[PDB]
Amino acid sequence: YTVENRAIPNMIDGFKPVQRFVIARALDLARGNKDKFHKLASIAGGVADLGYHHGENSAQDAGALMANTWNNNFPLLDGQGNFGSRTVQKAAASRYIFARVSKNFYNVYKDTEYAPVHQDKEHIPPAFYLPIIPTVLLNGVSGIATGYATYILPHSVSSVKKAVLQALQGKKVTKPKVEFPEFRGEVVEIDGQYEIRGTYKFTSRTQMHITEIPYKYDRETYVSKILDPLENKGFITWDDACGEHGFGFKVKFRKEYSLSDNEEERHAKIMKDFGLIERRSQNITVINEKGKLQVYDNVVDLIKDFVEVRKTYVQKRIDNKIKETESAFRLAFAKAHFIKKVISGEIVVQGKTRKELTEELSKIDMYSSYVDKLVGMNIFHMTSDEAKKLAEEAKAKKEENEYWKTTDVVTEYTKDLEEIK
Amino acid sequence: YTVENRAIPNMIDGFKPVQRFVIARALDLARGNKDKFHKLASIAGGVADLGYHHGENSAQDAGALMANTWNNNFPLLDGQGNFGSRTVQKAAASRYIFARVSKNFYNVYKDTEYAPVHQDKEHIPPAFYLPIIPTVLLNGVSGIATGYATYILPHSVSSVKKAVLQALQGKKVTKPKVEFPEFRGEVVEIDGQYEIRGTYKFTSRTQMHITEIPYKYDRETYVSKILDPLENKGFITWDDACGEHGFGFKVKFRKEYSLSDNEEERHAKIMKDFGLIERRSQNITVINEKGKLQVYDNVVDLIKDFVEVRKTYVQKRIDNKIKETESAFRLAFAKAHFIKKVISGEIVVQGKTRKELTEELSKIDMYSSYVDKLVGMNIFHMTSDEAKKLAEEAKAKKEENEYWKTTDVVTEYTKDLEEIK
Repeated sequence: YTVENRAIPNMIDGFKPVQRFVIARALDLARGNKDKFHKLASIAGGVADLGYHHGENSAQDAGALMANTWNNNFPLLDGQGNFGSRTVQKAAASRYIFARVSKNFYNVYKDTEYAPVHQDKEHIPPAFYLPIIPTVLLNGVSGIATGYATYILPHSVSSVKKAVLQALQGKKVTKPKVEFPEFRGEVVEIDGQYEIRGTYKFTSRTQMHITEIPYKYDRETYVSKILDPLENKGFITWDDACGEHGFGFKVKFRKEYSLSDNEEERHAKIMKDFGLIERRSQNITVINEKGKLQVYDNVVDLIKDFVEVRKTYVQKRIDNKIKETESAFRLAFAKAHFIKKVISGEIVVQGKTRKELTEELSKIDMYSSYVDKLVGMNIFHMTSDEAKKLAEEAKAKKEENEYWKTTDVVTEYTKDLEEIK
Repeated sequence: YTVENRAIPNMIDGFKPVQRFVIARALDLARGNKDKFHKLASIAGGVADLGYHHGENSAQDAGALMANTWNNNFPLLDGQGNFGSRTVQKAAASRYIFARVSKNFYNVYKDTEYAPVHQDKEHIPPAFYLPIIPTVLLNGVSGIATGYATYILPHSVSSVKKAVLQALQGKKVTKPKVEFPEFRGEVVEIDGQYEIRGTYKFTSRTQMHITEIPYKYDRETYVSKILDPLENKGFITWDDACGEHGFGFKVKFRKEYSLSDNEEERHAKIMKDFGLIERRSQNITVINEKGKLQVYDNVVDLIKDFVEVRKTYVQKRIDNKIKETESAFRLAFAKAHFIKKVISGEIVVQGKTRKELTEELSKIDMYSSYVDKLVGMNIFHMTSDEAKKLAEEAKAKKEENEYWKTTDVVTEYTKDLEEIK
């Protein structure tokens, strides 16, 4: 059960079912008003109302996992309170912190009502939501399921948007840049793996300043796994000089730590001894559709197949827009035509009863179908200028009907990317 | 402040302001559904929402004071849980017990919307509610205010109803019978006071069975104030053999307690030594209207002046019924008449605009007054059978108008006593 509904996310929405629960509870609380925040303890209580059944403290941990910004290039939930940064990896209590749906979420998650229904009928969130850009590989996540494991590193945004703009006419795959938020070092892709390299500066011959450490190292683990083994072995003397929105370590080399005269060998020795190279292997494989694992390369093929799935939804919304515009056209044309018929008096209504008038309007098929609104017409409607207004509404619904008949999916998608402010 | 709003009740509703708070909170909780019960802890919380400001535990004591039936001949609040009986005078906790508005309350408290407004604007209950029978003296209550005291004994119901039935044509005052609930003894009115006499039976020469004790004696106080002083003085030996819905004491006379050979002297000696005569002085004086103390005799003069106050309210409701029936008559006559005018086509509406039609219907004063519903007429209304239906409605409102013009207060009150099931 944990391989499909607890641990590992999906292609389309880009989130686990627990993460679907927390964003749906944020949306359900924000149904009253968008701009107000909501306590994440109440969200961890209400995900069980939506159907979460793995403990509300795990929902608090997930609320800390999306509510932070140091593990998210493309944030989706606005947070109020103490959540942390790259320094500390733990947020505060759920009663102290507040969360709400962000403006970026509405910038990405539109047309969510066409989501296919979850197999669990007690899950008020459906199977997978419909954003405009999937975020399963845009943020980075770690997950171990029964017999399977995955580790995902985030990448860029705008260059990936350029890649999808190339891909909509069918071009080649563009390799993105592995970008992490609040990161100041370098990422170099060698033989499939990625060397993540922190920034260290020789302030003098035996003094060093470190501003970037890898993502497996917070303050405490970089002290205890690098700075404390180097300190206890008589190598360096370290001082913690980090900031609120960054890192900083002042390292003084003792006389036992020999430094090579060649810059390359000394650089390799320092960069290996300080652990500032992290050789990460991103496991891209994750669920598509209703529980099938899929191996990809980066975000680009992800959003390619996301667009290819999304095109069917936009074609369905085009067909439904055609149906509703043709329907509103014939309803408003029946409005204007029946009004004009009773302006000219060709249909007599006075001196009569209910059932005789229904059988009288039953002889004309449009009027027979739309009695229930045409008998719903008021003395507001018993005028000529309202006949012209409803004929104008029928003409507007007709021109919108050929507008939705002549439109395409791809131009609509470019327009939908165009209002992203 | 305690002389008018805390301690002593009123004529009309028959309840203290705290008791008005508890019945209004019961009604406010029962606004969703009548037949469901509500926890009296929530009621003691919500009386402060209505404006009670003398501690919610006092509201719990009041909920025990009306929720029981052993101090109430004419009960008004249905209770679910453990409340007690004549045996124990203390109910359970307010969290455990539940209370709701009873069917008897709706049998008595009709036309409550004509209650005059309380002087305290923060009191959501008004000054005094409007039942059909007042219950300030029908249940019995004890109250000590600043410089004043009152003690009230309940009396009968149906004989008092016969007395008010005599009083509505202006007959003499009928003296009721002082009736207490779950009482099996006797009440004899001597020189203004009342001797309440419990039942005691000579099972043999030196054995006695007691089935009724006075209202100042529960189990514990009749043991500690009668049975224990008689036991410690070497007089009797008592055994507690009471039931769930009654009393019982088995008394064996010891040899030191001499019994008189005359039945009257022995009866007087036993009845004085066992305390089974309670000589109670009922203090009838209690507030009328907006805080003025009034001395009466029994329930009969109370319901006499209650009827005399109530006659003004029924006359006002008769006048308001006349006004609303004449209004609905002229509105429905304008319906049928304007429909008939547009059936015959004497008022042209087509080919026209809004303001010209309003100025056209402004020339006829009934149509000028009732444009806003006559322009609100649908194509439902543009028929002849609906003209006949609305003329029938105008005729029904007219016959109801002369029905409310020809009716009287007294016949209405007899009808209102007639559906009391």
